[PDB]
Amino acid sequence: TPSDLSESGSKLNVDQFISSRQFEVKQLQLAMHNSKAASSTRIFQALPRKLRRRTASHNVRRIPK
Amino acid sequence: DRTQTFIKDCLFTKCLEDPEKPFNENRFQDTLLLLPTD
Amino acid sequence: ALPQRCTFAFEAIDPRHLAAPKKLNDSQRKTVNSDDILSLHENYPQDEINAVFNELCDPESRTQSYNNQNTLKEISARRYKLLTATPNSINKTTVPFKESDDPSIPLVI
Amino acid sequence: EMDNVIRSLEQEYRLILLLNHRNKNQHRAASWYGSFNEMKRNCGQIITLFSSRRLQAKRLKDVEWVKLHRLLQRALFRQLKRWYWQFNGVIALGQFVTLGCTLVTLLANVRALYMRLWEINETEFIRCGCL
Amino acid sequence: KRVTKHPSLKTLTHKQIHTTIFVKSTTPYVSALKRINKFLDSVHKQGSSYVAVLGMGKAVEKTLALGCHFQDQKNKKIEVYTKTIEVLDEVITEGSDVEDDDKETQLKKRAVSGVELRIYV
Amino acid sequence: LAPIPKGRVKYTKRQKHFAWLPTHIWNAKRSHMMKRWGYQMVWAPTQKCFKLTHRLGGDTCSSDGALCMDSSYIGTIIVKDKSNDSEGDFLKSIIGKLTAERANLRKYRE
Amino acid sequence: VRLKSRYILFEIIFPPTDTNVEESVSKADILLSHHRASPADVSIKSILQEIRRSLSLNLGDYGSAKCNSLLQLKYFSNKTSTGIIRCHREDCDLVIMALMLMSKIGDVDGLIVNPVKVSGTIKKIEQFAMRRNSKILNIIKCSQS
RNA sequence: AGUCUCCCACCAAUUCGUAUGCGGAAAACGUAAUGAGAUUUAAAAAUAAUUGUUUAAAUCAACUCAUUAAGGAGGAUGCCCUUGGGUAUUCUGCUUCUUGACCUGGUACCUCUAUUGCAGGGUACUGGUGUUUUCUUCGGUACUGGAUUCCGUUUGUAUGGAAUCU
Repeated sequence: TPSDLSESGSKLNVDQFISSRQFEVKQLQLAMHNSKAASSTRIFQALPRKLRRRTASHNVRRIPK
Repeated sequence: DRTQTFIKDCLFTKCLEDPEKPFNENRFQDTLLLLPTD
Repeated sequence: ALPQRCTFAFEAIDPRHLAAPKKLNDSQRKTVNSDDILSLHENYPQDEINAVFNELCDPESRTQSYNNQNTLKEISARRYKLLTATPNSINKTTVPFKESDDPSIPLVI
Repeated sequence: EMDNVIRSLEQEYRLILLLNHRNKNQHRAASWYGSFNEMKRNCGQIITLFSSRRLQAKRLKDVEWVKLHRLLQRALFRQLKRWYWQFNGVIALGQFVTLGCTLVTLLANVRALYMRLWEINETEFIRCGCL
Repeated sequence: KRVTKHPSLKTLTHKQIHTTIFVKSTTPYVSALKRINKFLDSVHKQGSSYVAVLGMGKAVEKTLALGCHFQDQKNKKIEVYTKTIEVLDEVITEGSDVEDDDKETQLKKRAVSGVELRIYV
Repeated sequence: LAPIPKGRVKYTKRQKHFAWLPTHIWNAKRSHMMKRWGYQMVWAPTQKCFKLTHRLGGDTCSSDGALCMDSSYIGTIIVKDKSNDSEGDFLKSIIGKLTAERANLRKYRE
Repeated sequence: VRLKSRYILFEIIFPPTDTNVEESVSKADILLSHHRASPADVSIKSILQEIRRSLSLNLGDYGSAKCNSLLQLKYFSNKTSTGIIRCHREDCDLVIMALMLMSKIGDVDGLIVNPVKVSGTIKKIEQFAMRRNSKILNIIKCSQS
């Protein structure tokens, strides 16, 4: 399994997560792009600043006193 | 651990414009924690 | 390009009734000439538009419009139960209109 | 045959739920997060369908095929491409890539089991009442 | 007699409007050149082939001037087409001191000749 | 004069002077708010849209989009004649007195 | 508070200094006879050394010391004779005057250094270079007729 | 500028359904009246962010914490004023009403699985702290770029179904 247990919690390893699933990623990329899969350029465009958002905190919230 | 690194390099050369930067500026985390913050 | 007189009023379905904003039929886009705009000034359904206006002015029909205002949970349950319909050949994500258990909403444009 | 695909799918659903519970507060306002939520809900629906098929002790239900074919045509053909495009755009942005790659791989893996069960029970679909 | 003229029906889908310059009678020459160059550069990323240049009435002369400029200056293929444009005119019909703006209206069609000018890359 | 409606006691207690549009929370989370004339309207969205409104809503041709304005603050009166089962000979004079006789014409009536 | 840089674009033009051969008078003919080519003995450290020598000989000691702190040749190739030199915004005029006062190479004689575009960014410099290269092809295509 | 916080999709509600000093969509946000406090304290020092000094420690000024729910009516007191009216404080007291902490068991009625005992869901009522020790995110729905083509339709819905490429 690509994930492991620890004393703290349950952690995920990216390495095996993508290494075990390589042929599936290849099939997905060939299903999305058929003629540009053999090429190597920049296909995906940058996110527009209008759609860009900001990151919040990891805590829940703070109650009033 | 050469092959999966090369594959994700080929993966970044599609989205990003300079694929070799996230590894040098240490932007590809090998581990990501999944636990409610205490 | 349109003339001054252009007022279209009717009774529309609830906006939450729709799942996605599906676009209307676009196949007669090329065959749009001035004859249609010329005939628009002649052809005009005064009766139905006046009925909708009188329904919006009168406070009894305006209150009856709030007869059965379904909740988001009810609309989600209807969308979930339409997943199993009698025609088992086409996927429908919307929900049909009912002549009894549905509110008629009047619009003015 | 179905047991392996169902086990793999629900096992990856575990990771879907875990990563969602982890990254909720960080990116509540995002488009890739919304696509992730929709995909998680669809996967939960399909998995609970297959579980209802399983604990019945024998694999037969008629509404099950209908609603599974309903969800199959939604998950495979339409929702897939926008999901992939957003998942690759959020990683091309450069802000958060280490989980974007995992998201892409997770979509790639959840698509394969879907098409696998599709091609497995297409014969059942053409057998029962349609196609 | 008082009579006003509205513009002509324009039905553009999403991209026929983008790669198309409508040359007015008051549009300057250099601004037209600049916008035509911008359109020519942005076409193949919009996904088209040519740039439409539409003008009718008084602007036809300078539209043909813009065309023959890029014809030999940049050596780019040009295509000229002669079309008819129907315009609706709102006139007052005879049939109290009232403003002439608020009066009975009648629509009348009028046909005019126009030139469409496509420029290749 | 019709009073404030009954929404949420918490939010209804906040205003107490200036009424709220049915999209108050939405716009307040999107645009800036202000209170001028017994009401609370929007001023301008957070993102700058000087050149955006020009190319979208203006008289330009290159308009691929739409702009939505919350015009619920505009108050309206519906006036009807109950004195008779006939034409509005009373509303004729009422409108001719209120507005110029531009309004009281054959065009806007027919 | 912020390091302000400014790049200078320069070109090497060879005038047809030959009185025994008559020349054709037009646009593209003189453009081709002025943009013929650069000699083989052309490099980045050979042009930087020459411009440093010229700057030290014309301005002086402090005049060369103040400009030689951030004086580098970023991009240059001998195929078209277009180079981009980096310098500061304070000594940019001094670098332009040094480019103007460039007499000759140690082995190659009879050449002119022409500064074309100067700006504080490399993207606009590349854009202007592409625009100039596109403009050059127009007169060529017109004269080939 | 700054390792600070928050908005930038909704949710008659497992979704902070929060009428709680005032304003505010929120804010680890502004300000108002009173009382007290100094490692002997609720908490700052000489065993989340920020700042070179980094609140106070005769009085003032500054920081922290602890109370004061919105509107209408009656009485008393103080001021201009002495028919009367206006403002401020204090006591009695009414109006402001969406059959909702969560969860377990029993009873009563209806529907599906195509006879029943039984199996699951919903609603109305009663009883109880019931191992709600994961005291930090765990609910539902939503294809938001553009182009074109095929098919059915006054027997029913006046519009719906699906396909290719970027």
